[PDB]
Amino acid sequence: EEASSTGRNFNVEKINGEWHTIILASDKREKIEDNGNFRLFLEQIHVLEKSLVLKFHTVRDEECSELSMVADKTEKAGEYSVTYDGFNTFTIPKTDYDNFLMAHLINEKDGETFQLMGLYGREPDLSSDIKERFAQLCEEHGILRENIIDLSNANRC
Ligand SMILES: COc1nccnc1CC(C)C
Ligand code: NA
Ligand code: NA
Ligand code: NA
Ligand code: NA
Repeated sequence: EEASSTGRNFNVEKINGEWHTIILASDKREKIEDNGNFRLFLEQIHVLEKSLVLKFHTVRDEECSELSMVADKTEKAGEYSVTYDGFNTFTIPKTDYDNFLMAHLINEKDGETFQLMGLYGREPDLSSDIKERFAQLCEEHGILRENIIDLSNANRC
């Protein structure tokens, strides 16, 4: 069974726990390239009453650094906002809770904006079929595959 955070049957408690960044995508590719602020490796999602605590690590010169962020529910169901390198809002267009989670985020900084899409897995990698489903979801948002970066070969410290 699958759901979308904006859907009526979404059960947020079911996305609690361990997650790993498998693939990131963006219509501003530099944001997720080696030195980008959005090249974030998710570790866990802690589900609270009206927020999600997101725990990540970032990488620089082969050195990991821990980063935690709190995302608050907005006025629209299934949407959350969080301040990080500008103002972000995001939703989870598709997840099956037990294997993958696909997120779509809009960042706004210095009067500009860009889209970020992320595929996270319960294990450190996902099947090629799920990775293809993610590439299709990116295409529906106008993000070319050349702007999709598989990070499954570099998501561990
Ligand atoms: C700031 O959030 C993020 N930034 C980079 C990568 N992934 C996320 C998780 C979101 C999309 C739910
Ligand atoms: Na580039
Ligand atoms: Na909106
Ligand atoms: Na969408
Ligand atoms: Na969206």
